[PDB]
Amino acid sequence: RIAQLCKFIGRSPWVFHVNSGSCNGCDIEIIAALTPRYDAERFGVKLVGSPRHADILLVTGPVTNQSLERVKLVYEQTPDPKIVIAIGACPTGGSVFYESPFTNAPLDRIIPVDVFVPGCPPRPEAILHGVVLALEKLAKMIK
Amino acid sequence: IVYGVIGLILIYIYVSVVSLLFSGIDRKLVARMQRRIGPPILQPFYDFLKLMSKETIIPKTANFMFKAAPILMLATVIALLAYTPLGFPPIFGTKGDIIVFIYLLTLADFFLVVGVMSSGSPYGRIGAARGIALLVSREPAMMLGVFAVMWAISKLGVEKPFSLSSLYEHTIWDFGPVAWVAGVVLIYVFMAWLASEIEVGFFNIPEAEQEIAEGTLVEYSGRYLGIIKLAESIKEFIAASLVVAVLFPWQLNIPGVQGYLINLLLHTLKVFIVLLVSKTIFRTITGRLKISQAVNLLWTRVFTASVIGALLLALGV
Amino acid sequence: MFGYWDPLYFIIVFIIGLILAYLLNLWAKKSGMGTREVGEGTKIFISGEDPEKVIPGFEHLEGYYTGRNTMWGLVNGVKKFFATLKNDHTGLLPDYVSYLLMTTAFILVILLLR
Amino acid sequence: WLPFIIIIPLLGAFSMPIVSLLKGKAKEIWASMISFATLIVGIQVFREVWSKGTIVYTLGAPNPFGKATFPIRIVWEVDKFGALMVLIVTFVSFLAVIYSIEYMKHDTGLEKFYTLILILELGMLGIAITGDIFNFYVFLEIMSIASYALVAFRNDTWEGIEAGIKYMFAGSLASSFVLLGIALLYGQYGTLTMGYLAVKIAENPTIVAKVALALFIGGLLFKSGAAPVHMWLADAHPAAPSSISAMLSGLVIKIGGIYAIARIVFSIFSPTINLGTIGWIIIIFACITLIVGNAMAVVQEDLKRLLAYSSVGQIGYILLGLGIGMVAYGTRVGEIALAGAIYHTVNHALMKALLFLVAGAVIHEIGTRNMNELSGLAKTMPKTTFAFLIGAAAIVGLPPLNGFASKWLIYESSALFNPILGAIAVIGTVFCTAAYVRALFTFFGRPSEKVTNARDPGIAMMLPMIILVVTIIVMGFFPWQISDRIMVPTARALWDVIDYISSLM
Ligand code: SF4
Repeated sequence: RIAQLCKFIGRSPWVFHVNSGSCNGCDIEIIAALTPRYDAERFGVKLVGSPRHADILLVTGPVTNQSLERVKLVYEQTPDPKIVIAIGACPTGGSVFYESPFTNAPLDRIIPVDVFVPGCPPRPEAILHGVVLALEKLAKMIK
Repeated sequence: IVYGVIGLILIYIYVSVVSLLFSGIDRKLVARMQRRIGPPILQPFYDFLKLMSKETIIPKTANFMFKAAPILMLATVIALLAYTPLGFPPIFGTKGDIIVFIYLLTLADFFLVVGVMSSGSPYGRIGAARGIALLVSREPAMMLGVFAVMWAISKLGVEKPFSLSSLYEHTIWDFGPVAWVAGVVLIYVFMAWLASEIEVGFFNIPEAEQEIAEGTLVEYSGRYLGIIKLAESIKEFIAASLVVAVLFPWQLNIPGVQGYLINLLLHTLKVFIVLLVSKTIFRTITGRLKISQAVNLLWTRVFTASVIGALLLALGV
Repeated sequence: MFGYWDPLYFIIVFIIGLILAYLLNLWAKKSGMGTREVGEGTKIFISGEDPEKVIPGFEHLEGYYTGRNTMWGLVNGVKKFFATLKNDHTGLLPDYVSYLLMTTAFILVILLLR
Repeated sequence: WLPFIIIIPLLGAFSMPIVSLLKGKAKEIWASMISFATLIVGIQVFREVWSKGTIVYTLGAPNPFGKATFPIRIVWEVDKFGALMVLIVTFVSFLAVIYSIEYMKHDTGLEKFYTLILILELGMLGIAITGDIFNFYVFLEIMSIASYALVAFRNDTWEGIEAGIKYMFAGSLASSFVLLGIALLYGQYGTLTMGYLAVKIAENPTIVAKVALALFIGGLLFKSGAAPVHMWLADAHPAAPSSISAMLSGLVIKIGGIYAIARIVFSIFSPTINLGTIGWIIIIFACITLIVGNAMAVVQEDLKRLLAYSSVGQIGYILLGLGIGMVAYGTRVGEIALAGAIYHTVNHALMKALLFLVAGAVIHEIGTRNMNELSGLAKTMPKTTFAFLIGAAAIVGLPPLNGFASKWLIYESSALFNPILGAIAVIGTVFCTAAYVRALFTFFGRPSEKVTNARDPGIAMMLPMIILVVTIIVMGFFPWQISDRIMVPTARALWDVIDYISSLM
């Protein structure tokens, strides 16, 4: 069901990050992991503008009540094989917002996450390490 | 007749190899111009295969043209390859065959707009009425230049007038001192048309900007996206081949059954040198403009220079 | 205009182009996954078919195929042309009769002289 | 083998009220058969005239001469150009009779309908077949009377008896100028025919011979879409059943209005008068008609009124070609335009019949004339919209279809003649492209709330579409073969008057 011609997406992933109520600390790290000092285009990643194209979602922020259907709505429209990488210490159970009537924490109880990266916020090398680890999982899953 | 099928298959396979490789060299040069390693050279030959890999999505409100316009686009590009000057005179070039070229170079973009607009949600409806305004606005600028040069190379004598096989007989550059000014005015209008047809630079309007970065092709998702990203690259090669055919064809004579391929390589090198200025430099050096400012520039500072060039070159013969 | 049999080669190269371009999908449907049918348009993902929190979509567009103005000195003359021609067609029977009467007189006066 | 084009429609028309006493559905299956036999007889008379000769025929004695030296009886002359009108009027008539079985069956009293629609294609053969000058008036009157009686048929609607009055009270005046011309042209010369009158017109020119031409042409220009007098068509097309407008935009405009001008200028009134005057008189109306017809064909909001104003702008091409084809006599320039204005009649009849039958199906299914409310019609009615797409691409002319080579001739003729009229033509062909592109973008959209519950028509409303599309595609593979074997020798035998009046003798 994963058939065979998908070794190539391990050499060309396209990303699209889904903000749901962050405080813009990790969104800088998504953007600054593509500038000339921490360069990432040499692997092939390419910030794309619509969820039809992409195959790695890149969810940040604690899931705020108003943005709860949107996260469940943009998960169908990405096509097949795709992974989900959760970045930060607020998809992993909130950080300081674990006790609100508005933030339903960890992102695992909404959609099936694959790789978590702790930190607040993570340095941009940790994001590269996370995407390499998830991509070698999906290379294992092919064979 | 059957010897006109072998060329149409083999030249298609050649151009489909070369065009993506030129795109890869272009992305490498643009990456090095701003302190970056950049992707490896044959990077589009992976992106093509992974776009053919995935699962195509059809929306619930979609016509029979959503699944059938990215066939007709590639079909009228492959059928256009048989009329283009690849360095040797083309295969099906008869006495007409300029208006067939202009018609089929117009018609592919209309198939693209009809394929985008034939869907549901009105991001495609706003991303299509911005397309056809720029389509109408950029094709009286090339018709005057090409009709003036095709009329003017027919005074000194040829047997297939108004045909692209007649453009290797005699060029602009031997009409005397006044033609040297029409040469640079015509270099201006042809570089402007070539930048505004493949849509990069100032004129990067209906591709990666639907109100921010949504684009026109916000909807095509699987196989269809791979076919469209192939067809636009073949059209990139075709338009620049026209530009190097009109401006300066200087090929070798070299009779034999292998002078064809030597002239083919020399034409490929001239295509590379013409893209290297326009696409790479003009993309790196200048951002977008607008749509209401991209219309009043092609009717004021490009179409005017075509009239000046055509009138001044008419006063040379 | 062009050739004598030349409009018959155009169909040949066009059909061989469609055969190659359809053969490519016939290959690429086999290798790779199938399709499915979702609907929201991937277009401002907040709402697909909802009712009201603030105002929302379903304000559909008519035929407006113009979003540009050349020298912005031609649209006024075009509208001043279409206005008079639009309200010429009144719909009264003496208009019909007077038009064919003056047409007959015009052709008669020209044919008498030369 | 050529009385049988008048015998069979009379036998179908005069025998319909005695076969409607079978009170079932025989009243249609008799009409379809009796309209089908005329197609066979039309093909055979086309083959017989293109084999050899310019055949005359005489009703009575075997010769049109008694013990005298001038014609007595009524003579028929069916030279190469009348044969195309006989061949194309017996084709769209069949395809529009077998059409309306499923359309026009919610309504009442369709026993008179089929005999009127059989009279239509009876009073339109006899204009082509004839060679007498008074017989022309009766056969122009039959067509006009039954076309008055088919427009105002649905009498209970708000404006079906509003188009009928407008067409009636002006057509019944324009069809009496012709009778005053015949009354004023009898008493001066003395004979009543079309071959021997061109002999008598040559010796003694009179002021009568020009008075009886001025209002004669001014009358026949009302049965067209000529430019000051084009208003009855614009509201006679939305107020009609769709089987009528397919046989009124394509045929009755270009039998009683173009063919008649061509015949009574090129054969009677042309050994004496300069053709160069009548050329510049016709060509002014050809240039008003383009702009007036295709300028307000882009401000519309209705669906059938769009097609009504697009079928008056295609008449300007025909008048321009037929006008340039007179100020230049036998040469190369003014010969390829008269050849370029015959081929456009048969192409325009085919594509406009195809483009009205599809609008009939759409307007029958959901019931709203407005084109702004319905959008995304191709989501739930695909085959209909594809037929519309081919029929819209064929008008402006795209080179794989047949509308290209029919219009390249008028382009190169008007460009080699004078370079102003070519610019007029290019303006007139920009505006129609704008109109059909706009109406095309209204149909590929999101499915609106008034469309979603819809289907396709049956088989007998779908079978004419297939034959028309196959005809105008395979007719487009061979454009420059059919423009040298048929329609250059057709147009060379229009100014060939000496053989006309010599084969009468
Ligand atoms: S994960 Fe931490 S650094 Fe990132 S948005 Fe949340 S609180 Fe801020």
